[PDB]
Amino acid sequence: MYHGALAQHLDIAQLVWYAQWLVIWTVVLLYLRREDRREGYPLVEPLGLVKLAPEDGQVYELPYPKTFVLPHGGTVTVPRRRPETRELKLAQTDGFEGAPLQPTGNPLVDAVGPASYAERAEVVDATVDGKAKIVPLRVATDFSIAEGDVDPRGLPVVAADGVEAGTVTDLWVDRSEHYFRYLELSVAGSARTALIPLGFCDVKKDKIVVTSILSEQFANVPRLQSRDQITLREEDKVSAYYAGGLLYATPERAESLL
Amino acid sequence: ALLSFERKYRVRGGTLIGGDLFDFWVGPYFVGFFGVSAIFFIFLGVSLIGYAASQGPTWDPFAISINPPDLKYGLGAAPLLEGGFWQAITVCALGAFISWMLREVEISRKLGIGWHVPLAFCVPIFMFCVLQVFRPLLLGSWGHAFPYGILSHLDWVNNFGYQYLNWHYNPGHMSSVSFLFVNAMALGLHGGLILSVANPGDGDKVKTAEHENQYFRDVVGYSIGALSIHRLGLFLASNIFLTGAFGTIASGPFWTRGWPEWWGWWLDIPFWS
Amino acid sequence: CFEPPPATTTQTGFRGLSMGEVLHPATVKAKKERDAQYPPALAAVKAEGPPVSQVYKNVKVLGNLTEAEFLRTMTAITEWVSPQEGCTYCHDENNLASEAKYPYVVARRMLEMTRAINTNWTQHVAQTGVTCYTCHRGTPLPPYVRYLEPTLPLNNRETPTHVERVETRSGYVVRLAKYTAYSALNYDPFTMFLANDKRQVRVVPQTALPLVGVSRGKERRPLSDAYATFALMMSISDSLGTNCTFCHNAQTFESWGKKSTPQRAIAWWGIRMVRDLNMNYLAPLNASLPASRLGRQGEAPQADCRTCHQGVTKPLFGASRLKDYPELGPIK
Amino acid sequence: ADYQTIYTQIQARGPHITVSGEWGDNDRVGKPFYSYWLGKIGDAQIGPIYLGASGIAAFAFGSTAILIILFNMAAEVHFDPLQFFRQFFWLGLYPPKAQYGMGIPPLHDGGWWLMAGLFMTLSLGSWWIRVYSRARALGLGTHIAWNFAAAIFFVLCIGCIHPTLVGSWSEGVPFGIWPHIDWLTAFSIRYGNFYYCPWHGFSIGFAYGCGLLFAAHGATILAVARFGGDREIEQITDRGTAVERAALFWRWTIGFNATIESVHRWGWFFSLMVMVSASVGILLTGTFVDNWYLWCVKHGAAPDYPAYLPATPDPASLPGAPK
Ligand code: BCB
Ligand code: BCB
Ligand code: BCB
Ligand SMILES: C/C=C1/c2cc3[nH]c4c(c3C)C(=O)[C@H](C(=O)OC)c4c3nc(cc4[nH]c(cc(n2)[C@@H]1C)c(C(C)=O)c4C)[C@@H](C)[C@@H]3CCC(=O)OC/C=C(/C)CCC[C@H](C)CCC[C@H](C)CCCC(C)C
Ligand SMILES: C/C=C1/c2cc3[nH]c4c(c3C)C(=O)[C@H](C(=O)OC)c4c3nc(cc4[nH]c(cc(n2)[C@@H]1C)c(C(C)=O)c4C)[C@@H](C)[C@@H]3CCC(=O)OC/C=C(\C)CCC[C@H](C)CCC[C@H](C)CCCC(C)C
Ligand SMILES: CC(C)=CCC/C(C)=C/CC/C(C)=C/CC/C(C)=C/CC/C(C)=C/CC/C(C)=C/CC/C(C)=C/CC1=C(C)C(=O)c2ccccc2C1=O
Ligand code: HEC
Ligand code: HEC
Ligand code: HEC
Ligand code: HEC
Ligand SMILES: CC(C)=CCC/C(C)=C/C=C/C(C)=C/C=C/C(C)=C/C=C\C=C(C)\C=C\C=C(/C)CC/C=C(/C)CCCC(C)C
Ligand SMILES: CCCCCCCCCCCC[N+](C)(C)[O-]
Ligand SMILES: CCCCCCCCCCCC[N+](C)(C)[O-]
Ligand SMILES: CCCCCCCCCCCC[N+](C)(C)[O-]
Ligand SMILES: [Fe+3]
Repeated sequence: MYHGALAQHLDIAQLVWYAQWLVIWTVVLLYLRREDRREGYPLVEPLGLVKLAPEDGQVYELPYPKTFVLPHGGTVTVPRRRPETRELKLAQTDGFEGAPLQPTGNPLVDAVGPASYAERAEVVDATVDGKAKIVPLRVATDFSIAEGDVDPRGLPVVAADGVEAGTVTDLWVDRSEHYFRYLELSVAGSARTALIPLGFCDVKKDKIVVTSILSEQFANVPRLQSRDQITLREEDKVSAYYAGGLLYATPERAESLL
Repeated sequence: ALLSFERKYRVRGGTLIGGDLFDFWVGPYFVGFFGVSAIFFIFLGVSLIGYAASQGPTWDPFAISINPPDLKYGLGAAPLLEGGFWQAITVCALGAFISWMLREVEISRKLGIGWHVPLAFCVPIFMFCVLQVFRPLLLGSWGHAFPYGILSHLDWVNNFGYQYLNWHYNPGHMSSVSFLFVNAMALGLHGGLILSVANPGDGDKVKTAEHENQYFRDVVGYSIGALSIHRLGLFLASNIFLTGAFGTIASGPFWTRGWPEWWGWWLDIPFWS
Repeated sequence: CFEPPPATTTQTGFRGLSMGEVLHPATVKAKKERDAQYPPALAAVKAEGPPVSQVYKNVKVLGNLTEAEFLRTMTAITEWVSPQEGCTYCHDENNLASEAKYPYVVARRMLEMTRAINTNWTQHVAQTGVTCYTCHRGTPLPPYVRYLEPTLPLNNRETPTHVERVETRSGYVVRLAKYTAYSALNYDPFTMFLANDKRQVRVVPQTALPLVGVSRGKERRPLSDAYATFALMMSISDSLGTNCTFCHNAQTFESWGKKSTPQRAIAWWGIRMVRDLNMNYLAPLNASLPASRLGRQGEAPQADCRTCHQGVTKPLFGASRLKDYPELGPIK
Repeated sequence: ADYQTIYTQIQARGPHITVSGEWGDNDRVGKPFYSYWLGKIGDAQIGPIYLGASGIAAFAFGSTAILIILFNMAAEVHFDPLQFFRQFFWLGLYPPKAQYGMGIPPLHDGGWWLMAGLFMTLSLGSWWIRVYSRARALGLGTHIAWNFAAAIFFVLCIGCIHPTLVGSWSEGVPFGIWPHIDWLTAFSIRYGNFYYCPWHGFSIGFAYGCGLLFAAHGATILAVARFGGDREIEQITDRGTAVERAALFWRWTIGFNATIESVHRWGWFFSLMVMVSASVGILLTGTFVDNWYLWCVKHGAAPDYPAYLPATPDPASLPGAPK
């Protein structure tokens, strides 16, 4: 006789094999793949006209809503209805369903393609204890550059075309994580300030190189509402602007490299 | 067809070859030229697998095995039934993988994001080359490569290991295993942490970046931070194969004895011998 | 640290299974030259005159040889066992029939043992056979023997370190490791498996499910038997200068048929032969040996796979003297 | 290229933040200090460390286990300090070599091993309490503790649950560098090749997937660091372009996608499943399966191959063969 034998050529290990697959597919299909759908759902078709009743699969693929209690007041529930309101300055290059769109205007200002920003809250990101998280050093006076590292304040900013475009006046720091996220710079010849994500900055000891945009394009970087704080949507607008330059700053950057 | 936020990103451009000719989607899938070459190679490889499998003994998926040639064929072409199909399928695999990587750089360019993901995907393509191309080149036969079969490839890993008496003593393997283990552990920690901050339960309020770091400082006295854990995770995972490849390439070409014996460089120093 | 390419490789299983030998040419060459020192056969002599049973006075084993045949043997024995010492190693200069020196009596038993090997163990030595040279390699004490505890160095022709010396207890783990191909396995495969026939080498169950009545508590073999078998296999592999796939398809170490090479069967016979040699020929000789030959437990030196093979899958790369010295076996 | 994803170009310093917990705020010891080279690839601040009761209990029991092991190891080299460093990797503390069943073994043959096992287990439980309570003290979910629980459960499986289910302490994992390695082959040989254990397969599948997921996830976040994707908590509660691009990269590549939150559930689940699958495998081994290869043959899964050199009959089964 055998430990683990059952009647008619079954054994326990054989059953557990089936059970294990059942557990896996249950968690993956009925749990994880629905969690995956708490954003961007329900999907968008060539006009979903049936306003009278929902299609069955759209209800089945969604999880029950969850509510986040925000740390400084408010609640967010996902999933939820969030259509993109703003007019997009794009035109269909063809009649095909998945043909690409073309920018009709200037895609950096129009904020399309890689220049697109998400419609986040017009809200300032906050520290544990309520202060503004992302602040320039003139405000965050107990924060310093670490000894060892370039102080960029005073250095010029060189754009993709090699032209000096402005001068770094300040660093914005994340007070929650102790990490610099933007440089502030005056754009020469325009009597205004612009913010730059550090990730677009090549910090050299005599200059800040910036390959994403041209010098002239520093004029139309999204401006902030206030001088000394930034909203989450503004952070998106600013970051997106330079990323759009990777594909759009010159006509040649959108075409094939070969 | 489209996610609620997707349309504004679905713009023209960012390809590496062909411009507009392949710049479009099919359902959710971006195509591009490397989309096309990928499907080509996938279709070719899967055909060859099917033709080869039918000339074989069985159809049980656990027992099908397309194998490389005998060692005696060296680095030459081998007859289709006895190694040739393996040779053909291998080339389709490399075509498919590289196409897949290049397709991801195109998708990356269109979205204006970093190329880090195809970069990371190079590591497993590289490891595949170490096993199927580079190490068989160094030894002089495609016969030293591994066979394509669900269970058969484990028999090759098995015997390959025991060809060096105890593979666990391979120092490249020891390094590789250590990164596999710590990577799996870190991913649990990282995922656990994020979920614990966003989902405290009980209708309690979601916590903060500072809570994240406070937790690990409290428990282990240090917290690498949000951006850094993602850099570390790519580093940890990549080094499973980056360090492992040395332990693999070494075995045969640069070491022919058991791997325990290799540690004689330490044990047999005369000072303490 | 490393060994430069190229490597010589062979195939011992179906393509795609990664079975076969991996050899460093330099190392093979050095072993080939060491083994080529095997002295060539002495010239054949005409069988002439009466059997030496009627001519000499104390000839118990080689009695059916003629005088020239027998003295040819004695020359070969001296070349193989004591070339530097000469005939006087075993003999009194003035009385060649005197057994007063212990090498004489031992040599007589070695003659019987050697013909036993070539007659009763053809399942292992085949038509190749052994001579005294196979083990002794030109010295009375063979360079590769074993005591009831591990000794270093493996070649007793080299001089031991203080730590290598068996009486230095702090060096035991290293003495053990070097016998098991540098593994940390905590088992001495020689006294466990090769000194006698008391232990079973196989440990793997031959059924899918555990059989009730052998599978729980004290009915079970301890896991240590599996460590020990593994240690025996490390040691065996190192003794033949080869790896597991020479004998096993590691898909199923316990299966025969297509899962084992013919060398695995020959190895199986080798285990039985070594047991016979140690139990019945070599271990009893502690009565006839000086105390400086015995180990710390009064045991004689005994044989393992390395005694004959010395790092080569065939001893002396298959060299044979069987046809040249019929008197060493096989015997009808 | 985004050099920020490689290292911090300009580091920042500021006053050290302390988030207050429901208890133990005074048991944080040490003064924080800063490392400039650490700060290139991470956060520069080291310390302070919390120092509760469970953490000290862990250190207490752990050190006891370590000391029992080190002492037995030193006994193995007759306390020669030089041979101890030389042979360190080869030294070990072993479970019983003889079959005592479940009886408590003599100290010279496995008793000390059992002892070291007990104190390590207490050390793991104590640290688990630390990992759990620190989360609740800071008002966080207990996700890490439940993953860590699976990892502890797997250790108990190979350490003592599987021994007690088959009824022999001789099957535990030895303590030591090479000797705990040697156990893996002894065990796999005993139970008929672990490649043919489906739960080995599952565990490996998930372990490899942890490499796939963390390479893919880490690479993704770095690829969207310019839009702030590293600030994942606020990207969960207020989807930004970072996670839109990350989601669309994968959707356009493989045809579907996760969310910034759900990718961490995936990762957490995959990690957990490495340890859960491993434990089911060990729990079945010896109790209900004796030879995993023969079990796969029984159920028609094992591959077979032609002979290359001639098939070889078991000599022990030929007529007249010795034992
Ligand atoms: C008895 C023999 C053993 C052995 C023999 C062994 C060998 C011979 C080798 C390893 C190697 C490795 N071993 Mg080891 N091993 C390992 C772990 C590991 C890995 C970390 C490492 C790398 C594996 C690899 O190269 O994947 C390869 C994975 C690849 C190439 C992925 C390719 C993916 C491709 C790019 C895309 C594929 C696409 C699909 C076809 C598409 C289909 C998708 C569908 C869904 C549409 C552990 C954790 C253990 C334990 C716990 O004991 C262990 C024991 C053993 N190993 C035994 C001792 N092992 C390797 C190593 O690094 O050694 C130093 C190695 O060469
Ligand atoms: C040097 C050592 C290696 C190794 C050692 C190894 C071990 C020891 C074990 C595996 C196992 C596995 N290996 Mg293998 N392996 C595999 C694929 C596989 C799967 C059958 C399985 C689980 C993989 C997994 O979940 O990863 C993580 C990836 C995930 C989770 C994404 C899903 C991938 C998907 C499940 C893979 C399915 C691929 C298809 C079956 C094959 C493609 C078919 C074509 C026609 C489309 C591929 C595709 C390759 C390539 C291309 O190199 C590879 C190379 C290696 N493996 C090297 C030879 N592998 C396990 C197994 O159970 O095998 C029976 C196992 O125990
Ligand atoms: C020849 C023998 C082999 C073998 C023998 C083997 C065995 C016997 C077992 C595995 C197991 C496993 N094997 Mg396998 N193996 C694996 C991979 C794996 C792992 C995925 C899996 C789980 C182990 C683990 O993650 O522990 C890493 C994580 C651990 C150990 C958890 C530790 C957590 C703990 C809380 C840490 C705390 C420590 C303290 C801080 C320190 C205190 C210490 C002081 C006090 C002394 C690969 C990828 C390969 C390849 C490529 O060939 C392979 C081949 C082999 N394995 C050969 C077949 N393997 C396990 C399994 O899944 O079986 C079904 C298993 O039981
Ligand atoms: C798939 C699932 C994976 C997984 C998961 C998880 N694994 C976790 C958690 C999860 C979720 C935790 O929450 C917990 C933790 O806390 O993480 C920060 C933890 C752990 N996993 C450790 C080690 C490990 N995981 C392994 C594997 C897997 N795990 C598998 C792969 C392996 C292998 C592969 O062998 C090893 C060796 C320890 C670091 C830790 C316990 C320490 C302990 O139990 O105390 C034991 C008591 C002692 C005195 C030991 C002292 C030394 C250690 C290193 C502790 C020193 C810390 C100290 C703060 C140092 C001070 C520095 C300061 C001065 C600047
Ligand atoms: C340390 C680095 C880690 C790492 C990293 C990353 N991994 C990535 C990325 C990164 C960054 C991606 O960006 C990319 C992806 O998009 O994610 C969804 C990807 C992917 N990782 C896959 C598999 C995978 N990753 C593994 C390992 C690691 N990855 C390690 C751990 C392992 C194992 C065995 O461990 C597997 C099986 C696919 C799912 C996917 C490629 C799809 C493809 O290439 O499409 C193209 C090809 C096909 C769709 C099929 C082609 C069929 C050929 C022609 C015919 C078959 C031949 C074949 C050789 C036969 C084999 C038989 C078999 C039984 C022996
Ligand atoms: C027919 C035809 C002509 C088609 C033309 C178009 C074309 C080229 C089609 C390709 C068809 C093919 C080959 C399809 C196969 C697609 C493939 C390879 C699918 C593999 C899927 C597998 C097994 C993935 C394993 C990894 C895994 C478990 C992923 C689950 C979780 C996900 C979705 C991770 C990806 C992911 C990661 C890693 C994030 O970090 C992240 C961060 C923020 C938001 C989202 C994400 C995110 O989605
Ligand atoms: C030990 C390895 C020996 C060496 C070296 C030599 N001889 Fe020997 N011899 C040895 C034994 C064990 C025996 C007994 C043989 C038997 O069958 O029982 C012998 C015998 C002889 C004899 C016959 C002596 C007699 O009984 O009258 C002779 C003449 C003889 N041996 C000569 C001889 C010579 C010339 C040697 C050097 C060339 C020599 N022997 C070496 C053991 C050993
Ligand atoms: C391996 C299977 C051997 C073969 C074949 C022969 N001998 Fe041997 N011999 C062997 C061992 C393991 C030992 C013990 C170690 C020792 O030195 O005793 C011996 C011993 C001897 C001796 C005694 C030598 C001494 O102790 O100084 C002699 C004289 C001797 N052997 C001779 C001898 C002859 C003549 C052989 C062929 C007929 C022969 N041996 C074969 C191992 C093996
Ligand atoms: C040939 C010269 C061999 C080499 C090299 C290796 N093994 Fe072996 N093994 C061999 C034989 C003849 C036997 C049978 C022993 C008997 O007395 O019946 C074995 C046995 C095993 C086993 C046990 C199998 C069982 O039925 O329980 C195992 C697990 C094993 N061998 C493993 C093994 C490994 C890992 C090796 C390389 C280190 C190895 N063997 C080499 C013959 C030969
Ligand atoms: C001398 C008495 C021997 C001892 C002790 C062992 N072996 Fe041996 N072996 C010996 C001879 C003379 C031969 C014949 C060589 C030939 O050409 O046939 C062999 C052969 C083997 C083989 C065959 C190898 C092959 O390539 O075919 C194997 C696998 C083998 N021997 C293994 C082996 C083992 C494991 C031993 C210890 C138990 C062992 N041998 C002892 C002589 C002697
Ligand atoms: C009722 C009572 C009597 C019986 C039950 C007792 C009980 C619960 C026993 C449980 C025992 C268990 C869980 C045993 C498990 C043991 C295992 C998995 C051991 C595994 C590996 C051990 C290793 C690698 C130890 C190595 C030891 C050393 C290197 C010496 C120690 C020194 C160190 C610095 C440790 C460093 C370890 C590492 C971080 C490098
Ligand atoms: C099995 C582990 C037993 C360890 C016992 C020692 C741990 C003490 C736990 C104190 C926890 C106090 N608390 C709940 C306020 O954190
Ligand atoms: C990595 C090991 C994987 C081996 C997989 C073998 C699973 C066999 C399960 C068989 C299912 C039962 N049945 C009836 C179909 O034979
Ligand atoms: C061996 C481990 C098995 C891991 C299985 C995980 C596979 C993920 C499957 C994704 C399925 C995708 N989709 C859209 C069909 O749901
Ligand atoms: Fe993350």
